[PDB]
Amino acid sequence: MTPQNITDLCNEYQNTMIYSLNKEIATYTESLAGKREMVIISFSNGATFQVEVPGSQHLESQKRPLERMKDTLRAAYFTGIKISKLCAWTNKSPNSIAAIELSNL
Amino acid sequence: MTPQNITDLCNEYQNTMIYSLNKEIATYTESLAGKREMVIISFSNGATFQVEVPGSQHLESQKRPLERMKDTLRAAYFTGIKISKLCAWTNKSPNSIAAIELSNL
Amino acid sequence: MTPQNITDLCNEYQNTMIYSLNKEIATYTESLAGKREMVIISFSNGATFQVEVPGSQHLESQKRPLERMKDTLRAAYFTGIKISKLCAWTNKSPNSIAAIELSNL
Amino acid sequence: MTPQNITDLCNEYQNTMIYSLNKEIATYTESLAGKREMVIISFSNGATFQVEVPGSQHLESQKRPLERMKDTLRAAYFTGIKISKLCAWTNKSPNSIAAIELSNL
Amino acid sequence: MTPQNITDLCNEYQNTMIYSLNKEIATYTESLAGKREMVIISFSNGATFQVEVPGSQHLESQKRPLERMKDTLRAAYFTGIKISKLCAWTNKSPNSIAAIELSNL
Amino acid sequence: AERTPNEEKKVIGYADHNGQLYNITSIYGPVINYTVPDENITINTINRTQLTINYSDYVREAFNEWAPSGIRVQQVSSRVVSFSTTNYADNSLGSTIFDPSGNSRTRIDIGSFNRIVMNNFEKLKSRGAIPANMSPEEYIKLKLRITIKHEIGHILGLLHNNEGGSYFPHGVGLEVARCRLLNQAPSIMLNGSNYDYIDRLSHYLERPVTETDIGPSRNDIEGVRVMRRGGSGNSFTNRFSCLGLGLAF
Ligand SMILES: CC(=O)N[C@H]1[C@H](O[C@@H]2[C@H](O[C@]3(C(=O)O)C[C@H](O)[C@@H](NC(C)=O)[C@H]([C@H](O)[C@H](O)CO)O3)[C@@H](O)[C@H](O[C@H]3[C@H](O)[C@@H](O)[C@H](O)O[C@@H]3CO)O[C@@H]2CO)O[C@H](CO)[C@H](O)[C@@H]1O[C@@H]1O[C@H](CO)[C@H](O)[C@H](O)[C@H]1O
Ligand SMILES: CC(=O)N[C@H]1[C@H](O[C@@H]2[C@H](O[C@]3(C(=O)O)C[C@H](O)[C@@H](NC(C)=O)[C@H]([C@H](O)[C@H](O)CO)O3)[C@@H](O)[C@H](O[C@H]3[C@H](O)[C@@H](O)[C@H](O)O[C@@H]3CO)O[C@@H]2CO)O[C@H](CO)[C@H](O)[C@@H]1O[C@@H]1O[C@H](CO)[C@H](O)[C@H](O)[C@H]1O
Ligand SMILES: CC(=O)N[C@H]1[C@H](O[C@@H]2[C@H](O[C@]3(C(=O)O)C[C@H](O)[C@@H](NC(C)=O)[C@H]([C@H](O)[C@H](O)CO)O3)[C@@H](O)[C@H](O[C@H]3[C@H](O)[C@@H](O)[C@H](O)O[C@@H]3CO)O[C@@H]2CO)O[C@H](CO)[C@H](O)[C@@H]1O[C@@H]1O[C@H](CO)[C@H](O)[C@H](O)[C@H]1O
Ligand SMILES: CC(=O)N[C@H]1[C@H](O[C@@H]2[C@H](O[C@]3(C(=O)O)C[C@H](O)[C@@H](NC(C)=O)[C@H]([C@H](O)[C@H](O)CO)O3)[C@@H](O)[C@H](O[C@H]3[C@H](O)[C@@H](O)[C@H](O)O[C@@H]3CO)O[C@@H]2CO)O[C@H](CO)[C@H](O)[C@@H]1O[C@@H]1O[C@H](CO)[C@H](O)[C@H](O)[C@H]1O
Ligand SMILES: CC(=O)N[C@H]1[C@H](O[C@@H]2[C@H](O[C@]3(C(=O)O)C[C@H](O)[C@@H](NC(C)=O)[C@H]([C@H](O)[C@H](O)CO)O3)[C@@H](O)[C@H](O[C@H]3[C@H](O)[C@@H](O)[C@H](O)O[C@@H]3CO)O[C@@H]2CO)O[C@H](CO)[C@H](O)[C@@H]1O[C@@H]1O[C@H](CO)[C@H](O)[C@H](O)[C@H]1O
Ligand SMILES: [Zn+2]
Repeated sequence: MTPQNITDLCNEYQNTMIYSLNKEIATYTESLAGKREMVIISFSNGATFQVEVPGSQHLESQKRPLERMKDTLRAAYFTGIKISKLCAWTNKSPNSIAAIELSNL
Repeated sequence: MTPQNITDLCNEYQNTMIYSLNKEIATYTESLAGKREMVIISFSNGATFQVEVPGSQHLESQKRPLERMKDTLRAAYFTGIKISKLCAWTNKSPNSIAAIELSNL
Repeated sequence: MTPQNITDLCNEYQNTMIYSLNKEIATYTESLAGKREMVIISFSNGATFQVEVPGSQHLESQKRPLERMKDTLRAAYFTGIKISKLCAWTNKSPNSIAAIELSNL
Repeated sequence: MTPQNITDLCNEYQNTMIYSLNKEIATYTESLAGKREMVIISFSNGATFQVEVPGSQHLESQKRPLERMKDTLRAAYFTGIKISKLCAWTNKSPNSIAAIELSNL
Repeated sequence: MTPQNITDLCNEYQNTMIYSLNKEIATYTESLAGKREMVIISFSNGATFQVEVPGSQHLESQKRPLERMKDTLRAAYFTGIKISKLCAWTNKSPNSIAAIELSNL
Repeated sequence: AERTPNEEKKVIGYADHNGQLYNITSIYGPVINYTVPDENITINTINRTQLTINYSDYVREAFNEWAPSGIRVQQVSSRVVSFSTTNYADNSLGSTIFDPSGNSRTRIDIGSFNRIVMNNFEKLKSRGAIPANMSPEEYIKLKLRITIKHEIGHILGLLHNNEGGSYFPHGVGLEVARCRLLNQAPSIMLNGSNYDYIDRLSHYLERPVTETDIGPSRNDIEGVRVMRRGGSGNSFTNRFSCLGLGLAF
């Protein structure tokens, strides 16, 4: 079963949640520090998310997608586009991004 | 022979169809979740397409092109450019993108 | 005598010709279909060019430049900038891009 | 625990300091010369920072983040966006960038 | 040992010269032809520079920086950003770029 | 909609002699106070057609068209902005003097309107650029609205699309708010000597043009936003209005 949308996709995983945001990223933080090679984003209401440091929890097939998501979040920040939804793992803090939805007019 | 355009290309494959859209992407969904490392796009009329999770159906020569297409679709979503045509495999759900045409003619 | 410009470069190869366009790309086509992983562009006057599928005719040193050229063509298409000249091989159909010149002059 | 912001992150390392800038990059310098493959940025008040040449002080996990950071700094320079904070190692000259914060709050 | 700027960097190498341009790139040429996989740029006054074909004169640590410089030059051309200074090796024709400075000051 | 050429989306702002963009917030105040005579503009052309119009009302609509830039205006009874009528019959429909002192002045020439307005009406209607349906009165309404909105652009510190680098009484034209990545209608600040705005808008829309179609383009609006804060014409925040989109590549 290949999902058609982010909600169906998110429902294929345990410990995930959909956040319906419809707002721009307020702060973008990027780190190259050893063992903390990660991106953190936050919104104006204080909601905070990460793209995790690559680790043993990730399949080989996820390594390039982690980098793609960080590219997408950086582009979203620079352009000020609204994020429609995030699917995030709730068993990490900040909540860890699994998928993103961008939606327009 | 070498195709001159997307219709020629699409006619070189079984289970493909040309869709003439002339529409901007309405929704862009990107996932790094394991086994669902994919991009899904939809248009305002509900028409939905995927770039498939890389798998055994893909040649080694297709691995970088899968990533290029996902880059192109993200740029298309952000800029709101109209997509002229998609060549898509119809034996997948959502239909799976094989080629894209952007045209200002 | 080292090449200083696209004409010098083009003259270092057999079966190549300089095409002067001074036009934006009218159509951009990108395919990830297996054995047709290529880009085709056309201009309003109908002139059509490709970046070839990587193959045995390419040195290892050409593999990343093939990807760079496809990146440059996509960026040119999205930004609508004029292409000044293409150096292309005439022994492929569509004519195959060897080099590109962008000029604001 | 996983840090939530650049200050928490910066405090997880020795010889680091947070610089609050809220300024655009004034000069961007990029070198490909052997043993000096690096980027240097400066601000209007003379504050200067580098992304270090990759070396034995870097984990393998830091190699791509070094390149990402250089990408981010170039994009920040070109767009003229304000840099909110840098976390930098002070035991290098110029001070060496560990993390960056961009904020529109 | 601790360069702070492009003048320091250029003085760490033999056979280099500084050009103060403060001009946008007038012509951008990119080639994927075998043994000439290179970029050439020129300015309105005819000053011409290259990023060299990767070769035995390059350290492994310079391979990705060569690609980064070509990315930077292409971005500068597309946006019309002014190049402040180039540090270039004079024993190549066109002069070969070692470092670039962009300044808005 | 087709793809508007970059040259028709290019927007030029008025910089001073030192390469610094004029700040229209500093020039007009936070609220632009402007005056108009007893309205009642009247046009009389023959081929015959008569038409009477409230200058006050048409200026009002035009200003509202530019509102997305964040400007605020204020009509004031006669250093402020002036809208007047002249009769030079100068083959020139409208004209504006941009004055950094605040006394910028816009004129609408009735004599020119009476002489030259209809000269492209039948040419356009055949091109499919304006509806065959369109009446000679509506066309004069259309041209007047376009003219006023276009002159308002000059009031708000804009020059013509092709005047980057060109020298002017108070300085030089410098491109502002560049955005080539977002498709959009041609600028209403197209150089009228070189373009027919109605024709170009019609080419963009792939159909005949109405009053509801015309107005400042996305880049036109972003340009005035730049003019509202001024600063260096060399500033990247001033020069570009969608360069962040580059990150998506
Ligand atoms: C829930 C969990 O622990 N996730 C870890 C996962 O464990 C696998 C199974 O979990 C799912 C899941 O993530 O929800 C189950 C889903 O149906 C799968 N969905 C799809 C579309 O395939 C996903 C998916 O296959 C993987 O995520 C892709 O790698 O996996 C989990 O139920 C199963 O649990 C076993 C348990 O291990 C065993 O001891 C017990 O006896 O039986 C249980 C039930 O069978 O274990 C599966 C792995 O063998 O495994 C991946 C690595 O494969 C990760 O460790 C994942 O952790 C999350 O990883 C995320 C990033 O990918 C993120 O960091 C989250 O914070 C982690 O929890
Ligand atoms: C139709 C199909 O199954 N496609 C799979 C392909 O199978 C190969 C042959 O199919 C074509 C095709 O895809 O239409 C035939 C075309 O003429 C070829 N076109 C060109 C320009 O070369 C393409 C192309 O070579 C490949 O797609 C590139 O990899 O292949 C198919 O006809 C052939 O069928 C055999 C059959 O397997 C055998 O049992 C029977 O006895 O004889 C038949 C006739 O020879 O099998 C070919 C492979 O040996 O194979 C590729 C992998 O190489 C994929 O599996 C492809 O499936 C599609 O993959 C797409 C992504 O690339 C996408 O996911 C689609 O949804 C998949 O169906
Ligand atoms: C013309 C040709 O067949 N090109 C193929 C090339 O063959 C080599 C020699 O050709 C040139 C060339 O491409 O014009 C000659 C130029 O002077 C060279 N220029 C420079 C700056 O070095 C280039 C260049 O070295 C290569 O292109 C880099 O790979 O090569 C060709 O003259 C020579 O021919 C031999 C012949 O094979 C032999 O039977 C006969 O007895 O003697 C001849 C003269 O010595 O063969 C050379 C290779 O051994 O080789 C490359 C692969 O290295 C390609 O196959 C190239 O084909 C073109 O490739 C393009 C993409 O790179 C594109 O796809 C074109 O459509 C292909 O024709
Ligand atoms: C301070 C230092 O020497 N840093 C180098 C580091 O050394 C490791 C330990 O330092 C920390 C640190 O950097 O502050 C300690 C932190 O709590 C760690 N933080 C987290 C979140 O993990 C970091 C982190 O693990 C690494 O930075 C990631 O690679 O490490 C340091 O305290 C420890 O010192 C030993 C010492 O080696 C030994 O002589 C003595 O007997 O015991 C001490 C206490 O245990 O050594 C740790 C490594 O074994 O090591 C890394 C590479 O492994 C770097 O060399 C780092 O140097 C900095 O590197 C930066 C770029 O990554 C930048 O270039 C700075 O300028 C360098 O100083
Ligand atoms: C001048 C030269 O030939 N450069 C080649 C270089 O040679 C090395 C030493 O040169 C320097 C230099 O490039 O100026 C000396 C600098 O102080 C170094 N600066 C720093 C910050 O380290 C640089 C730097 O290390 C290298 O460029 C990084 O690769 O090197 C040169 O003085 C030394 O000469 C030897 C000579 O070989 C030997 O016969 C004699 O007995 O002793 C001399 C004095 O010690 O040789 C050094 C290498 O062994 O080597 C690099 C390859 O590592 C290149 O070949 C470089 O050529 C330039 O390369 C550029 C691209 O990187 C560009 O293409 C220029 O056009 C090339 O000339
Ligand atoms: Zn005008």
